[PDB]
Amino acid sequence: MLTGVIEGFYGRDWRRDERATVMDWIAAAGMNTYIYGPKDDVHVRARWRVPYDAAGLARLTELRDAAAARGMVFYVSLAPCLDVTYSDPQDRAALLARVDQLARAGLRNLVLLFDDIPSVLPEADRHRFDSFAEAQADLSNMVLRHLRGAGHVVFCPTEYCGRMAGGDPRGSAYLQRLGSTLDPAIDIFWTGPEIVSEEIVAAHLAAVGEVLRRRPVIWDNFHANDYDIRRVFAGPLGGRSRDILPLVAGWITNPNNEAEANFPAIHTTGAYLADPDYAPERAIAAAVAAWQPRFRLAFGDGAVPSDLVALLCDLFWQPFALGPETTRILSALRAALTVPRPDPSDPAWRAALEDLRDLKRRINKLFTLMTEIENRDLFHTFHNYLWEAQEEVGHLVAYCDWLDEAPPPGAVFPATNFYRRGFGVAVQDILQRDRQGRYHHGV
Amino acid sequence: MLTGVIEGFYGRDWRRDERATVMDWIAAAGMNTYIYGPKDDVHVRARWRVPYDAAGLARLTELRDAAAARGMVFYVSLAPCLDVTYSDPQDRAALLARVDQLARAGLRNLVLLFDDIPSVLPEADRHRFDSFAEAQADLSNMVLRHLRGAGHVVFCPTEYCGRMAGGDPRGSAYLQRLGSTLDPAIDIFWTGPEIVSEEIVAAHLAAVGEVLRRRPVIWDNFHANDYDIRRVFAGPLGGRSRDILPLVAGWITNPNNEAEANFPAIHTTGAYLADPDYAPERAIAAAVAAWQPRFRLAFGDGAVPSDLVALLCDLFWQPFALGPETTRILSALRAALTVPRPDPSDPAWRAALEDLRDLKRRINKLFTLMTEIENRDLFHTFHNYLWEAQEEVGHLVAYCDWLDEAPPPGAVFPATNFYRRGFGVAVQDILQRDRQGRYHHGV
Ligand SMILES: [Cl-]
Ligand SMILES: [Cl-]
Repeated sequence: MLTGVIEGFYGRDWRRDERATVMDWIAAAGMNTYIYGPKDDVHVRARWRVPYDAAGLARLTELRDAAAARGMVFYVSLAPCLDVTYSDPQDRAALLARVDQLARAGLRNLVLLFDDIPSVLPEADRHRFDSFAEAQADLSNMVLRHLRGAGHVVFCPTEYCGRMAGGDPRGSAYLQRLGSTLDPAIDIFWTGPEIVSEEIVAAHLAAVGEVLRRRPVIWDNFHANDYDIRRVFAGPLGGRSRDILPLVAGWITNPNNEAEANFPAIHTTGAYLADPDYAPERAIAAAVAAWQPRFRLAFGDGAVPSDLVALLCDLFWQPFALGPETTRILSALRAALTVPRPDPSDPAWRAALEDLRDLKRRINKLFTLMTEIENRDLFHTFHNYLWEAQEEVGHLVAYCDWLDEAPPPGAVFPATNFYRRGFGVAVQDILQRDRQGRYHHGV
Repeated sequence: MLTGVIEGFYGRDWRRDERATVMDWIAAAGMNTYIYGPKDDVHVRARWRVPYDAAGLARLTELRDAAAARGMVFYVSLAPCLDVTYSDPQDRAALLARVDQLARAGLRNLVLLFDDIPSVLPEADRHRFDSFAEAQADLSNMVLRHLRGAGHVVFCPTEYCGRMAGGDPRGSAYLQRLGSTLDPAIDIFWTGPEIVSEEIVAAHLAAVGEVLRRRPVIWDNFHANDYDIRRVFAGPLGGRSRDILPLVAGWITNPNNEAEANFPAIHTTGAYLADPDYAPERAIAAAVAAWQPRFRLAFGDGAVPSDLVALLCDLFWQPFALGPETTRILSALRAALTVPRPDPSDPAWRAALEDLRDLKRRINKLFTLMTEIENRDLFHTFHNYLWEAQEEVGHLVAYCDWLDEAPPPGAVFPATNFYRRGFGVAVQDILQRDRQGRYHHGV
């Protein structure tokens, strides 16, 4: 089974030391694959016809050797999809020359990406190929046949999730033609019913396997989506049962473009793949214990305490869920805010308010400690998210402190995809602002 | 400030390796004192007039040297209270000979215990001393004066908690006389308003200091009471604010007679004494992280996972509280058991029941893993408590599984100090048994 990480994002690519770090994490998680395809690298996609110069090729061979030393197979990406004429001898030759340059260097493991195509097939292709599917498969088979039995090919389809495929993937003309034309030795990426899938279920993957005529390699965007750079997810992998593993040929985690964000994603995904009894809250506890040394404070032996690293995960948990600890604190608050004016002597209101004030104290401590850690990149990764978390809990405690002083009914607080969730969203959910500018809690 | 542990319990005394282990823990917690007084040692109390033989004395000198190497001061106990004639030249001489034997050996730090006395003063004393207080103080001053400025004395009073002193400690004739007769250089132990105090508060300790005419050394029985061997507390120190520390002269933790039970007691007490921001749930998280290596599994590198060590603490938390995680799980169950027949489709009942089944799974895993650890004494310490926890959660899940199958109203489940709390008690609290033998949940 092919398992690991794809470096495929926009923005700065990873430094050599960052790539080493992430590879160590992949190896320790019991995974076995690193795929290289950064948007930073002009050769992968934007100018895919242009072979690497001598130095670039050498950078790739050294990465391979670095992954090999760790027990990992190294793949190189090629994305000849934006402006290819699939039948054109010159374009076919250009793709084969890319493949040949890599293969001769001993880079024989390739990913061919077709996720961004024109609306209509080029009329140079239309009499020879009946579809994009037929065209992409022929071009990819050509690559496979060139490698002469040494090397492996993974294909990223144009329709790579259920919504793009039209719902039921068996209903897609593209996928139907792809499954019957693409050589069986070529693997195919799949992200689930959506680009970022809340759940990936057995029945769904059975349908995918039917139409692809093979089990897919999962390309999981749960922790990161190349086209959503405003989010960080440090919680455990969730929404995928162990019972789907006999239905897949691999598991490739899409990483956050910030290297340091990815520790729990990789650690818990590793646990999911290896352990029959995987349970997300137990897995995240294990990841917090292993992650904590990276939180060493500058100029000392101490580190951010475990309880506060666990809070970091809880606050920035999953795309469709706040972490369990902060969810319960906010839910107990909602349940005491069923009345317009909470009774300050009420035990339930009092309990809910103390756990909120305590949550603010712990966020404030975590925020301050993070500014003081030795690993400055880890600090930068979480700073703005923690800044916003701090401001939001600040506003909510201020609001509830005001309700606790028992204001008159008429007084107002003095100023200064729907499955998706987060701390910021959950706070505003409770503390709303009406058309007049007035904060309230939905009476 | 005098801080650390007193080995004063009944049953087997600690082995040499056990004493070393506990001393390491005391040193790492930033504490500085070890007090030796086991019930096993016939010389301490039962036959207090009898000096040690050569070998016993040497065992004590080696313990001192062992504590010294770790940055700890070693004390020896003497309890000449059960059958002493305070005025008797022979008994005075016998006590001074004990003190002299220890002092000459370089054991100059003594605890004098008066916690178990006759109902009435001996009539040989009654004309010369007006009270037990006056008598005990004279005898203790004598010990102090014998040490000639090198050495320190701590006094355990007959009335050592507020209930024994009659409520307000300033109201006690014994304490009033003790405070004005006992040399000011002698410290005095105090356990709080009760033998095992739920809270120790500032106002209370201000009163104690008034009548004792000195700040007391706290003898805290929070985690263990020599006369309650059916209990284990692996949660954090709670119920004592940092604001009481300027009101005390010391902090001596009473340990569980099982050495391995004491890791979190000592770790969190250390944190309480050192950190202005002490918070019990954060402290217990730190203790779980430091404790976990002791849970290495036999024949391997792995250990019991952190989440399950944390569960061990949560289940066996404090004398007046179940841990927070299990408290919430049981409280959500109570709130869904407000009806005689829970509706199986009800979301609230469903959530409560799944968290209970999950709690059973995790207890079962913890129980089994504990049987497999390398440190067999750690296993023995918790085995019977975990056995009972497992049986109790077993019965409760069985009961709730039966309610989930929606039985008719009339059907019955087929068989097979009030602040105090525990997992077992909390479970029976919910799942009761009426005068006919029928289990129910208080409709
Ligand atoms: Cl810690
Ligand atoms: Cl762990």
